[PDB]
Amino acid sequence: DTSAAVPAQAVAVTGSLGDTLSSVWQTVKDGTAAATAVMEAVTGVIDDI
Amino acid sequence: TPWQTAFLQLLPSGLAWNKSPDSKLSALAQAISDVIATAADDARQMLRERFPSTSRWYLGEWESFLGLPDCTSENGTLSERQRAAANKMRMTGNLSRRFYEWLAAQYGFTVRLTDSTEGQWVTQVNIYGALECLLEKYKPAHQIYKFVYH
Amino acid sequence: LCDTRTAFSTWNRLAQRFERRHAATAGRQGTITTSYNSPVAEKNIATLN
Amino acid sequence: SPPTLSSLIARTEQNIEQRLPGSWPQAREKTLSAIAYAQAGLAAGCHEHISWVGRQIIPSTADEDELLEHCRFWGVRRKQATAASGPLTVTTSAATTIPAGTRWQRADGVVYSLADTIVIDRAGTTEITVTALAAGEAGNTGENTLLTLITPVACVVSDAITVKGFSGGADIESAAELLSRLEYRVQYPPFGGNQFDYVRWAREVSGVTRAWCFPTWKGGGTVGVTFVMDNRSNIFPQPADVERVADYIAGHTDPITGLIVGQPDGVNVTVFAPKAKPVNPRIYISPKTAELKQAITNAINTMFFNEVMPGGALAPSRIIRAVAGVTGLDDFEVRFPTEIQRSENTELLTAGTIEW
Amino acid sequence: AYSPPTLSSLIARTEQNIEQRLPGSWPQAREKTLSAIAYAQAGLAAGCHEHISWVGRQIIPSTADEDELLEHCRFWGVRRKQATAASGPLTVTTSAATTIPAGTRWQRADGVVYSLADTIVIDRAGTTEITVTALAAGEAGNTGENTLLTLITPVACVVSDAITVKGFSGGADIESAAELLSRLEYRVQYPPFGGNQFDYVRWAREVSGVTRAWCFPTWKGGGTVGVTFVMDNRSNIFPQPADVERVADYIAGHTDPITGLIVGQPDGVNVTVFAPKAKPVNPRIYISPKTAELKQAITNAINTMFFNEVMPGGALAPSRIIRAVAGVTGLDDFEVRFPTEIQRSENTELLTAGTIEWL
Repeated sequence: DTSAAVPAQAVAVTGSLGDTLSSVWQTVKDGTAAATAVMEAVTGVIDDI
Repeated sequence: TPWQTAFLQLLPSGLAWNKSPDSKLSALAQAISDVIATAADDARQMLRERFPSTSRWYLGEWESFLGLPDCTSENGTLSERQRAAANKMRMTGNLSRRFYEWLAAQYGFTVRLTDSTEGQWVTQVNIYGALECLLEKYKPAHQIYKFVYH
Repeated sequence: LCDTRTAFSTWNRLAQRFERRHAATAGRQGTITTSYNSPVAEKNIATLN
Repeated sequence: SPPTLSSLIARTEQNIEQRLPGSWPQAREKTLSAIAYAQAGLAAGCHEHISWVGRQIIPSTADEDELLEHCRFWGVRRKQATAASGPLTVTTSAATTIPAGTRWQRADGVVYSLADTIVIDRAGTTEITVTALAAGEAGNTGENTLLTLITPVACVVSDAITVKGFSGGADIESAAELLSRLEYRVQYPPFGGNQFDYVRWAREVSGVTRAWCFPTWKGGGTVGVTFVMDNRSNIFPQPADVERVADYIAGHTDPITGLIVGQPDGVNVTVFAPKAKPVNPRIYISPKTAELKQAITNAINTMFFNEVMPGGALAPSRIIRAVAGVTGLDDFEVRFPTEIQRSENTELLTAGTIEW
Repeated sequence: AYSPPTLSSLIARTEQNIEQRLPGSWPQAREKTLSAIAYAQAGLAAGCHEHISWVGRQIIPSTADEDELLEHCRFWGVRRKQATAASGPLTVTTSAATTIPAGTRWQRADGVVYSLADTIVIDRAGTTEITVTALAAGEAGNTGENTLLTLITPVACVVSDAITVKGFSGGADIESAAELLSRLEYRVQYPPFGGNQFDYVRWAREVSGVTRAWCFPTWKGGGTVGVTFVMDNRSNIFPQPADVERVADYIAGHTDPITGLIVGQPDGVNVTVFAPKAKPVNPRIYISPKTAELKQAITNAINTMFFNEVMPGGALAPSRIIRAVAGVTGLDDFEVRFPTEIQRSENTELLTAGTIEWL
């Protein structure tokens, strides 16, 4: 059943992507250009969505 | 090469296919099976990587797990780093002079813990032929050390 | 509590642990120090082991 | 450091061209290109399996099951969860015997059973001790949690109110805590009464958070360990705590081998709690807000918890970094601690009252 | 990763990879020459996947093969135990009281050689028991009851017969993988044993022959401790200066029988090893029925009490002697006459039962 095999793989791909993002994200503790630029990136992604 | 022969053996057997060592199938098999050969070589080298006494790729991870970077770890020699890691990983023993002589011998040096000269607690270490800091870090809590070179 | 994976290993370890005690308590059959021990106690220990 | 997919593709295509002279496998939509890509995919799959086979050699990067196996092999033992015990006030009609096994259930469904039979003839409310059955962090409750009776018993009213809350419930440790313990064990090798061994012994007891050991404390035969129990509010030790820590270092049983290990007989330890040495800083900040006050003081306490020990010195640069680390404030001028503060080993510096 | 892809999945995905990067679309039923190459590539991939899985099973010592477990033991320091021989008594009789050479040999019917490595001179014609060890390392060299053995090289006035009333014992083969793993885990987990009042007792008692030990901490002030050891198995209970020196050397330095590392006393404190001095007490009990069996029973009861409840630097009330005499129950009337006061001594003197009178 090829029609119903695409969502099953898509779910696993999304889960793996989320796990990778969670693992690779590193907390920055400063209030400098790094923190404000991370804020700009996140708010731009939210703006697009 | 054995890998190209294995790939050739995996092919169907018949009058059509030519598997002689000078045919085009045999020419292509080496180029195709070459990558998997390198992958298997890496997977075999992981067996050596398993120990920190011989680790090469994972020396940084081993040192971090062990908290290695300190006085005993020599300047840059990879062998010294591996030795230090392989000694700290199985570092365990008592406070006796015999054990301390054995410990100093395990790091490549050779010392003799002789009797005191001025007191009782202070013990004299004769170094014949990093060690000072290692001994001052792993010394017994109550005792004190004196160092004499020869 | 043992699954089919760990049953053999755990029972092997227990067998070795009990074998050590049984051999230690059975190797000392006749000795001038074993003469001091009470007989009923020795029987009650050997049977249990 | 596995090879990348593009690198594998390029290597396979180069090998194809080398083995078949006059060939250009990089041509678009061709059989040789398709074969090269398929082989690159297979090689990438194995390289990924190779990476997973690695990264489990050490517990630091290992997965959960391999971390548990490494802990079991290295000797670190997990501690199981605990039940929830508490006082239950049961009202009685006449003289009766409450057997061991009667169950009282909460409004949610959790049941608590009595483990020892009791006899009462007071014809009035009495108090007993009762323990749960779930043996988890859901066992403990609030201040006054009503709970009914499940198994009917002669001459006792069903409902029962507990005035003191149930407590003692907990949970099994996480693999992160097991890894932390194993990392501590590997990083600090155990000797017989070493300067790290005294620290780990004094830390093994409950409640304590940090401990330091001064070898040759007062002479050639004495070593001195001082510990600090931050978790409480006094954030310091009491004579009872000092006595019990000294007793634990003097003698305790080994969970692994079952024998008794501890400090050597000849030497003396003489554990003693440290003495507070407050330091009052003068800090000027242009915006005033209680949240900013709390942030500044919290930063200072974290700085002290990280980089201050008994017998150690504290430069003003540490304080200035701690105050400047606050994101909100605009000016952080420091006035009082211009000079270096030092203390003897018996007294530990502490961030006292703050002057703003 | 874990659960590597199956060979069918590899075949399907490689076939799809070859199909998709080509302009045309293959029919349903066909026998293309790229399908064979795809199947061969899938077989190659599945072969290495299995090789990598085997490699990944070798890291943890709990699942390694025997050779890789031996490599782990070589790294850690644990040494495998080789096969051991089997020893036993040989009851051989001589004719004219000869001297057996240092390396005489006996043979079994199966063809397994036993050897005696010692020299023994026989005083008179009779049957004597000699310890003999097998020359076969395995378990095969392990006889049973009443096994007959014969000499290989004739010896003057020695008849070729050996009865072996008590069978040979021993014959352990090489260590198994599980046993070696348990020994390695013992070495890994066993903790350090700094010099303690309990640990000195074990260190003194580990020496063969030593059966009772006592440790006195802070003897003659702090910084030095005393120990005492005794040997009841011998006829002379109290040890000799040679034994004192041997025990002192063992405490000063020895290799732990369970962990390969070296253990010993703390560097700072001063240990002293002194043999205990006898302070005998002579009971002089009176018994109404006088016979050898009752005297033996009373002496054994007294000796058992002394072995159980008598330690250096302790007191011994006569009530214990009275109870030991009364526990025999084979008597009619008994009386304790010499010990009427509570006996006591210092650390270096040990109470012991002397020569008993009237029995």
